[PDB]
Amino acid sequence: NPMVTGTSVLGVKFEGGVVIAADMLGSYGSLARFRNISRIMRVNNSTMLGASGDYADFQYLKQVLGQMVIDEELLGDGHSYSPRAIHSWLTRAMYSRRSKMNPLWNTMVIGGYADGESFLGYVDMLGVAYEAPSLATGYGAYLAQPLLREVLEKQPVLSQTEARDLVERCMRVLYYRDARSYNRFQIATVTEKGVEIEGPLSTETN
Amino acid sequence: YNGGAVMAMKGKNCVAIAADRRFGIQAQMVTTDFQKIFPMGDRLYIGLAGLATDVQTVAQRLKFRLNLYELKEGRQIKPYTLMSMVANLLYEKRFGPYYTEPVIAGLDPKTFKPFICSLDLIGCPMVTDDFVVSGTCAEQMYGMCESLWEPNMDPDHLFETISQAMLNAVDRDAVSGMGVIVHIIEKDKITTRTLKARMD
Amino acid sequence: EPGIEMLHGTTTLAFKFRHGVIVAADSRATAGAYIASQTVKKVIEINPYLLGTMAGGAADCSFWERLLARQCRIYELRNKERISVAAASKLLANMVYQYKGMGLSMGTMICGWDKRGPGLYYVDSEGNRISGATFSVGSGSVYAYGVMDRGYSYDLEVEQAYDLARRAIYQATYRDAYSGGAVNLYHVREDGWIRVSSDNVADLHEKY
Amino acid sequence: EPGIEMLHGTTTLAFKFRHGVIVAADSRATAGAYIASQTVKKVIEINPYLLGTMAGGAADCSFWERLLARQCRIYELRNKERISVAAASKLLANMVYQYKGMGLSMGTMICGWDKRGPGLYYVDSEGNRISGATFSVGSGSVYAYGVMDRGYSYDLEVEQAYDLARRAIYQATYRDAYSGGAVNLYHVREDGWIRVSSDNVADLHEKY
Amino acid sequence: TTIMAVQFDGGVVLGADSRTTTGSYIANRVTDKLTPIHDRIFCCRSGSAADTQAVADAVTYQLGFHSIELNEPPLVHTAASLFKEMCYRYREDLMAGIIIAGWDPQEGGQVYSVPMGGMMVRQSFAIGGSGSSYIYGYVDATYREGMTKEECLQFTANALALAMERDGSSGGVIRLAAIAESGVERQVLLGDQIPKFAVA
Amino acid sequence: TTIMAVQFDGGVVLGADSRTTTGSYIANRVTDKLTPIHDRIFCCRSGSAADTQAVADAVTYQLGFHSIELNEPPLVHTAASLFKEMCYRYREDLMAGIIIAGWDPQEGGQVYSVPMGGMMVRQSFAIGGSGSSYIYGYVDATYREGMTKEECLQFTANALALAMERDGSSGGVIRLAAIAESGVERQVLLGDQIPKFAVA
Amino acid sequence: MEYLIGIQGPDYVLVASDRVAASNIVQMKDDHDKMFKMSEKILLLCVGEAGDTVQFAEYIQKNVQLYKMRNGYELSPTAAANFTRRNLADCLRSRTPYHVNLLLAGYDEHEGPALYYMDYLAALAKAPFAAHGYGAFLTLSILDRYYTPTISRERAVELLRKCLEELQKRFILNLPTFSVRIIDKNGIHDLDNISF
Amino acid sequence: MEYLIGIQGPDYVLVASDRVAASNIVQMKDDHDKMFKMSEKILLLCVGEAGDTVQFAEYIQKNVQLYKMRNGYELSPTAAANFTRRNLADCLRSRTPYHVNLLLAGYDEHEGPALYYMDYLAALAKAPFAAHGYGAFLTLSILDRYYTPTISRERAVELLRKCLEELQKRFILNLPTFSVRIIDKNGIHDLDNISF
Amino acid sequence: TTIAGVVYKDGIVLGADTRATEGMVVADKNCSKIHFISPNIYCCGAGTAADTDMTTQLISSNLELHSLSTGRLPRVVTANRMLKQMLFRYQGYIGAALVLGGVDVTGPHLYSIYPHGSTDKLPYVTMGSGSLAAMAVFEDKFRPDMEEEEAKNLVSEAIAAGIFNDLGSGSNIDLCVISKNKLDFLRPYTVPNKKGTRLGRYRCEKGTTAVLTEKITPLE
Amino acid sequence: RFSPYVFNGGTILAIAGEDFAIVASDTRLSEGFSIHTRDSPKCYKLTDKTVIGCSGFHGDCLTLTKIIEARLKMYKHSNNKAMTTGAIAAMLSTILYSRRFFPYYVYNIIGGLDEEGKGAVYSFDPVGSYQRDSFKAGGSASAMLQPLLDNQVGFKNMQNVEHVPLSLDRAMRLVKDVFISAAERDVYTGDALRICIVTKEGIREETVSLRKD
Repeated sequence: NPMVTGTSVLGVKFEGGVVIAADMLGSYGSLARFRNISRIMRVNNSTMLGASGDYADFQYLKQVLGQMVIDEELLGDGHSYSPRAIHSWLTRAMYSRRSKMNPLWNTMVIGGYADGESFLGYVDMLGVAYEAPSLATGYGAYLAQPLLREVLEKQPVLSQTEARDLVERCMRVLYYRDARSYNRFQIATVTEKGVEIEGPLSTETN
Repeated sequence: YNGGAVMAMKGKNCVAIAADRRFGIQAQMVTTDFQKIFPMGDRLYIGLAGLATDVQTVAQRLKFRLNLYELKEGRQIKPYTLMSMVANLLYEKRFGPYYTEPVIAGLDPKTFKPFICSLDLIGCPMVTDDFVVSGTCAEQMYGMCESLWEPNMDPDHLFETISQAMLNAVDRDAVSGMGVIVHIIEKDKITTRTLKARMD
Repeated sequence: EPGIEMLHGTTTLAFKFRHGVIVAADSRATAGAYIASQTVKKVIEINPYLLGTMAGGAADCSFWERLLARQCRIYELRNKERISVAAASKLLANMVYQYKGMGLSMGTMICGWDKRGPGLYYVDSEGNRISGATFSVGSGSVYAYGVMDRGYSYDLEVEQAYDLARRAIYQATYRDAYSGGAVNLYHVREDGWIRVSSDNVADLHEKY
Repeated sequence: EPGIEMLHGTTTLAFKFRHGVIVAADSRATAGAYIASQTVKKVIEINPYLLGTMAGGAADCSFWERLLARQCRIYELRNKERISVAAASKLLANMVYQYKGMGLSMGTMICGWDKRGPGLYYVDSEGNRISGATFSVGSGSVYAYGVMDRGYSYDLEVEQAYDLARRAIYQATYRDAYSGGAVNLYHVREDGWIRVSSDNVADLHEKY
Repeated sequence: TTIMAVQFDGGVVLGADSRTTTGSYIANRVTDKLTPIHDRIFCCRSGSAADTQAVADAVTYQLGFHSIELNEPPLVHTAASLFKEMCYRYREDLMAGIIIAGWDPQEGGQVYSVPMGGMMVRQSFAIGGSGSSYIYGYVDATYREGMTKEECLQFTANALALAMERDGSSGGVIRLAAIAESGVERQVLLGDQIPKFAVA
Repeated sequence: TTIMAVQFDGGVVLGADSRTTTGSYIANRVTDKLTPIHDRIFCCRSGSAADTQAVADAVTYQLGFHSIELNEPPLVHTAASLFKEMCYRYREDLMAGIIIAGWDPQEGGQVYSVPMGGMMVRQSFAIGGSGSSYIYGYVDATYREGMTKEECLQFTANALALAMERDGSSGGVIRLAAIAESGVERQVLLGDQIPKFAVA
Repeated sequence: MEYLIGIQGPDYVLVASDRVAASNIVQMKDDHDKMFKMSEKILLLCVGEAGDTVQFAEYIQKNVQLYKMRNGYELSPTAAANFTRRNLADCLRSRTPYHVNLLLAGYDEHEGPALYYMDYLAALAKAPFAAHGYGAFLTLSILDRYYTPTISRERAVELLRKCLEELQKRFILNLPTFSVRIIDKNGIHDLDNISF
Repeated sequence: MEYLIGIQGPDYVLVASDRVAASNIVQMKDDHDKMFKMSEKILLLCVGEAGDTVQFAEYIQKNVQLYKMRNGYELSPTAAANFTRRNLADCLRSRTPYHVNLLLAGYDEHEGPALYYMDYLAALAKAPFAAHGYGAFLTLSILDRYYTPTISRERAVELLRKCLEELQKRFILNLPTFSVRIIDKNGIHDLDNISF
Repeated sequence: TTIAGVVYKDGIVLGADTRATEGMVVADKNCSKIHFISPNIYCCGAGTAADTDMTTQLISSNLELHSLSTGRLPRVVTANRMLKQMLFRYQGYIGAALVLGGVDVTGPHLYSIYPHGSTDKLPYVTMGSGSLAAMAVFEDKFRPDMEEEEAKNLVSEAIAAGIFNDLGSGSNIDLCVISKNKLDFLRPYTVPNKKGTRLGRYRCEKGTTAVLTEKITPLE
Repeated sequence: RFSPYVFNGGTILAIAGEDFAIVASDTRLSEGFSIHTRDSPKCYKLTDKTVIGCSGFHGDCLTLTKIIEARLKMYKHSNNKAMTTGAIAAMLSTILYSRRFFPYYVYNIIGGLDEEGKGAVYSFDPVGSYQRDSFKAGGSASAMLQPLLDNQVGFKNMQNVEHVPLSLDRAMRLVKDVFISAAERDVYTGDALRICIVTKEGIREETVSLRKD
């Protein structure tokens, strides 16, 4: 019985990193309640996290991640939790509490750029994990994921600019035809430089 | 429930059709000589699969209606005409659905053109150039045809292929099987053969 | 099948005339309308002292007889005398009773020649541990009862018993859609048992 | 109860020894745990030719058998001669066959000595219509059947038949918590049934 | 699903969003949520599409014969009553969103209103559908008496914009209708034009 | 149950209705939903009072211990965190929505809106309880920046009264509190003092 | 429940039925005939839900007698079989409780004996031998093993006796007496019941 | 669905039971001895859903013979009855059944014969005679009819024979065999199996 | 099944797939082609395929006879209303899904009929299983007043997205163009999938199977 | 009822030859009526002579395919030996049983070589019953596949034909044909076909494309 959910998270690999985005919206059913909450979070200097589904569970995820990340930084050996490791760790948690029938009413997206290689990961309610060049959750999967795979079929590799444009265009479509969607959304991006979540951006009327 | 299966594939001016012989009450065979294929014309047959009551009901009612049609028009019915015919009969009893999935195999009374078609249980034809199946073991039977078919089949090979398809398939279904009958409709003559099936 | 695709067995039989008991079972595994295999060994070989049957749940029966084999070999290593058929049956009954009504679908029936004679005990999921002389379990076991009752005789002969078991299970599978494939037969003589034969049902039909 | 249970049946009795049929029944409406009455006559004087019986449901039995009485008197007028027992059973069964599966709970026995001699048929809610030599229906019907089966004899003398009926009814009400009250005996002798007596179980216990 | 209508002197102003949902997916985002029952009588079906559309169209059917027969302009109250009983009779299977608003020669402008199930209110302004629950407070605090048509339009636009922001089952563009002596003024405020009462 | 709290410049302004229901019955009409959590931290409860006020007592106990051990008045974000965990459904049979708001030296007034289920989000203003739905639009229309204590109080009372009129779970009087650095100002609005609005 | 069985010889059909009806645990009539006389050479075996069986059977009774008297000649067993199948299948969609499982047996001067199996789904089926009821489960195997398409009346009766003895050996219900009749060129023949 | 019965006399108790074990339409065993030798002078009649019957009987037999072994003497029948009642009542909560209907029968040296009754709800009640199972309904009436506080052993045996043949005459189940044993000062005596 | 339609400059360009899915098994690789009734009112549908088909036949008949009575070509709105009221009263029953398009005297038209009777005049609708992806394609690339080839392309990728991004849809792409003057049988317009070459060469041998009884019936 | 545990389709197919062991599967990950991705192999390599295939609830697929490796590693640390095929089979049967009353919604196939290097395929059911087989198809399209394999390899309903032992080339051709054919009638199958071959010279894996729809 998920109380308050988010709509969807979009994210596509590109040459140089991975760009993902989501919108500020807290829905108590058809009620649009919270209209400024961030549903994406900077894991570390190399990894972000996108979140859909329930929000409180996302806050608890932020709790545990922001504790483990600091736990690693304190050791100060040089090793960092690579995005692949974060994805693998999310899967096992999803099991560890689904195996005993108390799941996390969420659909999690990991996007990372480690050792010069991009990486995008999908995690859901039930701990279904995989890697894919472009990902979409909820009605995002039915709406924007088709467009992303359509474009990515012809062009294998995208630059930052074109991939970002793809992102806002699909987000515009989602705002058009999805009931639980808000007019305004962040966009996040990782390069070798660092994770740079940016903007309370919006689908300016077109 | 009762179980069973039917199938038909086209060919070089020759169509094949087959159905099993098991009649069992949901776990237990009653006899091995139950009728599922029925002659609707000189060169037109229909094979039924589903509840035995609806099988023997639709068959008799189709005999009725088609005989009336034959006497009225005075001409042997077209295969497509019969197809649309049965497409209706299941539909009037819409909210009484006759639990059966008929199939049709036949030729042109003017050209002997190959023809097969199937129906959904309320009537939605799949006019197919290659094959149709129905009953319980539909998926296995699809699997067999999807490889074993080939274009432009001479009648002997058509018979061998349908034999192999149904014998491979029904062997893998618990509720269906126990004997396989086969009919071959060619331009001139009809061959009906019985097959050494695992009688278990 | 959201989480349930348990394999299973059916139409097992046995009887215990003077020369020892015989186990004969089919090997058709069905998962609804779909036979999963053809030669699943529905005669669990616990050890060359005992034999076991499988029905209702293939995984359940398989593991539970496996674990009883563990316990039996442990009993041998400790006591250094062979366990009794009665002891094995009762041990399995206790082991299965706990987990009562948890979905266990065991329908097995133990056989063997122990030092007091040749014995045969039925053990089911719900704790029925009954002795007997002519037993058969499975969905198609009713026909086996019929034919075996018409063929059983405590003074029956070896080849006579072989034909009895073969013909009985053949009638059973001929009437049961859930029973088929090749039939497996096992003979339990004085300590140490032999395998008679395991032939296919179609060959049997051609024979008849 | 929203007004509709009416009974579940208490301890009827009827058999057809060689001097006509005798019937017996008690009198204890069991509104759930509380007795509705101790003096509910259950033998129904359909006519001076034929006797019914109330069991299973009070209102349904009474109503449908009264309707039967109307119908059979109509028959006797139109045909100018009395209706046979078998015909009355047919009429009741056909009348009650409709309203199948609508909550009817009848358990009547039609009794009479028509041209074929003794007549005894079991007619119930769900359509059973069978003749026979021995009957009883209701909760205490099992105890009644016991004592009756051990008392019955087609050649039994009349007074001993009365004793048998009294003993059976008394034992059945003694075991049943739901049967009770005063016992009623009706003998269907040659043409015209004859009321025997209406004695009380309390006095019977002294007599026994 | 935030239909709303306001009555003023000599005319009425309506207002509704354009979003038909199938749960969490929008089938149509430009839905013409305003049905003109007659030349000067509108309504706003809301609650589910088919049972409302058909009833509204049937009411257009009726009252048309009835206005030709009387040979007089249809009275607003007459439309209200007709489309009242038409709902009430089938109040056990139908949903509905009647907020009937229109002008008549005799009694200025009216907004009769009722949710599904049937009853009668001639109130000052009518709100119905999903977003009405959210817009109650704004409308109640804002509505005054004697407000003219232009501020009626602005008030309607503001209310619908608030509903647009808070509701998730209503959206799209704001369709408006100004019914008065001369005729209807249907306009479509969208995009920038719709009131922007920002969040802070 | 229409708790709603607004942050002003120099502190926050709380506010809540006084009604407790047990069906169509008013269990209490002077219910004091403002709860003293600390010297300068209150909270507002909503729904299932028992499973709330128990949380309120437990959290105020923990805050008192934390305050006496740190030796400095607690941050609002601190008390924001001791609901968030045990309202993250460590009990999960806690249908409860609490908006906590107070004042600290460090960041002045703050308003948090811990909803049903366990979120913890800061807002400039928050609304809670059943009647919230009827005033979301109004408060989104009316709230602005830079409001002072007097106008914040008038805003709070207006919104609460607007909820009061419509929702059946809002009756009785209006309670208020004005948290600031100087002190606390509880006040109760009764009778004529509730802002009225002209009926239709 | 009950139990019916049919065996067809080269020139005859042999039927057998149990003779007990139940209410809950009791066997009110130990001498009950569940087997009806359709016409001069056609016998009907009925079983199923109480009440419906007799009603439907006698409905067919009146139909077939009316046919004979309307036409003078005799209805063929196959024709009556199909007629019962229709009168049963039609009522399936408008009579929820109508459980009657049937074994219609009879002889025809042209095609010899004919035995028809009839599930309450009204799915008619020719059979060299068949049976209804629970005991059919235990017995159909025995009936299969010792059957040949050609069997004189003597071996048929002995096989039937073997079947019944198997029931009394294994079946959990109590069926002490069975009625047996045989149909041949010379009408039906009553055979002495099988008592134990 | 099984059948037990016990009768108390002047100095003896005569009890009897069926020997049929069925799980379906078919009976698997026609010699099921379901009477457990509590001690040299006590018998335990156990019926109910099978599997738990054997286990509960073995538990009681275990611990009673354990008592006798630890204590030199042997339990009085009243002690055994109350002990079984306490076990069943206490365990009625956790292991949701044992679902066994009991008749504990025994005779001691100086308190005379006794016979105790148990339903699966663990209700202990001494009684001169009782029974279990569906058959008990057809039988308790006969027991009332032809029982007296004093009865000779042979008369009790013939009364039991009357009861059992009544069962076979009227009950719907098949009970072709009936174990019977008698308890007195000379241990426990097997008796002629009642067969047909 | 995934069907969509648009109203380009001078007509409608319906799109449909040909993957019939009996359950999770492909019923037809070349499903009974989804275009339908008498000229300038072609429609395509989905849902309970049988009832879509037979409803289309019924309305086709009832409207063709109407037109014949009139002597004037039928109107889209006419069929729209008929479909309304029939997909109505059998409410709470099977019904169907429909995309109705055509070009009468009033130019092109396009309504989207729903099971209970929900209809609406739109420049573009998508129905079926992959309707979501098709709508995404449209909302991404639809601009008003497309040219004929432009509209044909747009529908081509609209159907293709549903084909490659759905489970119950995908086969030959079908296009249905109706204009004030012209009409096209694009059956099918483009096929993305080709069956892989059979590396096996089984060539079923004669005498493979034993035969019990061989009964022959000469006819001619 | 139907569980909250989504079905992820897929199809697994394995033939044991005389020295090789084919393991092949479709690589499409799907739920309901949407495809998650197109490059999810369902075949995983365990030892230089054993390869697992798993399909079903893809979460359980992952958990199993990465719990088994732990058992292999610790068995190596405890026994100084890479466990043989039968060891893997028994292990998998028990571990599947271990969750008897909340089972892994999975179908699993083991392909590998025995001590003598003969082909070996072990087929399982969700609870843990297993039996040695020459070949089996498991998963969504298992019904469409397995009987065709039975005809071609086991020569059922083949009469008067020699039993030609299966060569590597013929096996590969047969697997490619059956999978390209299954892509036609089963919807869950598509977007690729990964094939793992286990030989005494190790494991080489090949992939081909299917109907991308």
